[PDB]
Amino acid sequence: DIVMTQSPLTLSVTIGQPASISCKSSQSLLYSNGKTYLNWLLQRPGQSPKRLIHLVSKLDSGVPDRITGSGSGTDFTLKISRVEAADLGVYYCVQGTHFPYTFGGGTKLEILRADAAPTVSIFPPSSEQLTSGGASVVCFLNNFYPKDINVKWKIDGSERQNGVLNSWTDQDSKDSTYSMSSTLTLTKDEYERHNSYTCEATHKTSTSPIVKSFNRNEC
Amino acid sequence: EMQLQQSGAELLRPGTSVKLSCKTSGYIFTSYWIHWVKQRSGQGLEWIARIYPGTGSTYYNEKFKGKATLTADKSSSTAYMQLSTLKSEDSAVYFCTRWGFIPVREDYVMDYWGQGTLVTVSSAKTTAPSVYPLAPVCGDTTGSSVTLGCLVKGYFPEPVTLTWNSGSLSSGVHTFPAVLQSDLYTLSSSVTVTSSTWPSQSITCNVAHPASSTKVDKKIEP
Ligand SMILES: C[C@@H](NC(=O)CCCP(=O)(O)Oc1ccc([N+](=O)[O-])cc1)C(=O)O
Ligand SMILES: [Zn+2]
Ligand SMILES: [Zn+2]
Ligand SMILES: [Zn+2]
Ligand SMILES: [Zn+2]
Ligand SMILES: [Zn+2]
Ligand SMILES: [Zn+2]
Ligand SMILES: [Zn+2]
Repeated sequence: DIVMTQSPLTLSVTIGQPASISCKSSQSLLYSNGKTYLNWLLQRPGQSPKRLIHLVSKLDSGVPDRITGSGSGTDFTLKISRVEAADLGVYYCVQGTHFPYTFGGGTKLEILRADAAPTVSIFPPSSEQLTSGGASVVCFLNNFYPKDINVKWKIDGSERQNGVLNSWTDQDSKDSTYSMSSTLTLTKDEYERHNSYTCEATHKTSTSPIVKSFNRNEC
Repeated sequence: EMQLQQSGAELLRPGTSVKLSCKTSGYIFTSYWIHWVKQRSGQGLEWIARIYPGTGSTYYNEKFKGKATLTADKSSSTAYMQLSTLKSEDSAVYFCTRWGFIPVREDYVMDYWGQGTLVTVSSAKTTAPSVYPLAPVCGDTTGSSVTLGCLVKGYFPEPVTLTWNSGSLSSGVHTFPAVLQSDLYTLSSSVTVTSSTWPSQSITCNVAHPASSTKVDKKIEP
């Protein structure tokens, strides 16, 4: 099978700047009829893939001409002259010259925007949950950039690594920021035995950790 | 308007098989090749096979002979893909597409794709979710704007549908991808509104889990 190699794996570009993705094949993509069947697809977050280019450089209908493709043989390039927010997603080169048709591993394009500090909100367990004998403390870290962030949970001053469940959203096409949720789950019994619950984050936007906490007591 | 609609998510037991459907409309079904593509863990696409509904002619990627069987019902304009004896590697999202390459013109017409069908191969039991409201105490963010949340935990399998105020409230909503742990998924969503809206007007979290026929509404009370 033809091996298709894409580089870079990810590229961070600011709106208005050019971008180019490379695709290399293990065999020449020149078909015996003189045509080169190399296509480029774009898969936007939560959408099905869509073909942008066919036959190396021909644009499909409805595709903006800010997108161009070039190359021959084993080397191909997709270029975006001026990046827009709508270009966010994963780009793939796919060949149809040799059977079976094979895909490149994909290149994720992300919109480079200004640094943004997370807005943190912490939530104690609901009565509903406590009744069942469980207790989850939730911490939402919204709209930050870059995506690089480290969250730690501290209960009464010491780090708690077990029972943590994290999840990140993909980059938002409205403001180019990321969001993350961190949930610490304990038993109701252990929850009522501690006092302070701290959600602590490390991020480029601050020299000191970003803190959010609460103290559970009574009244 | 050319459209392809695929069947819903499937939970399949190891060793059994499934038949996925791809219902088309808006074009002459018999005149175009329909292709099936597989997607594993995010970025990782593989071409499976293609069928020309007009004649029933199919071509398969070697890796999938015996695994996939493509058929087409001309009377309902539906393409089908049967996957046999399922195992670990078969858990993926499968897409059908009227790719558009016209072999005789050596050129292409627009590609249309189905929304994709997620197949989960597991023997774990179906479990209804527990939905918990998240009212602020420190996650109030002071005045100006306040963020509420909804915790959906302990369910299997995916997907779960979470909307706020039946869909009315869509701005300022963040729904996080479900994460699996100990055979159960956990999912959460946050909504940011202004101090004036809440608690004044109510905010409700609507959760649906088709696999277990669970439909629950949780109001975020102070
Ligand atoms: C020798 C041979 N090849 C051809 O006839 C050319 C097919 C080019 P196409 O862009 O349609 O390949 C693709 C690329 C990709 C996909 N896809 O991603 O679905 C489908 C089709 C053959 O099939 O017998
Ligand atoms: Zn070949
Ligand atoms: Zn050959
Ligand atoms: Zn202690
Ligand atoms: Zn102590
Ligand atoms: Zn303690
Ligand atoms: Zn103590
Ligand atoms: Zn063309």
